[PDB]
Amino acid sequence: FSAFSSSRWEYGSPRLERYNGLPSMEILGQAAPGKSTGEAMELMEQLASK
Amino acid sequence: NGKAKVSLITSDGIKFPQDGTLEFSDVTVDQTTGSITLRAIFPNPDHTMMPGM
Repeated sequence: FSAFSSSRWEYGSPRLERYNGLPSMEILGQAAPGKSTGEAMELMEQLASK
Repeated sequence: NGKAKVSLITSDGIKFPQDGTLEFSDVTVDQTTGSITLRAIFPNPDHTMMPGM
């Protein structure tokens, strides 16, 4: 190989996803306690909008 | 500082009873091996090594 082979380091993901047929990065978090669900999700979506 | 001391580990997974002398390196790039070759003359009076391995 080494004559017709040449090799290197670089990155790839160890694991990969898609969701409903698109690349998805799943993310898990929770409401800051004393915060009720949607409030977290609102700020999520909000944080997503930008 | 000198040329050249080659070692060996034979198919047994063991190094040949002793090392051997690297004679030279012929710099010609072998076309279909695309590979330099090293010819190292080795003492083989023990009648152990065989032409080709």
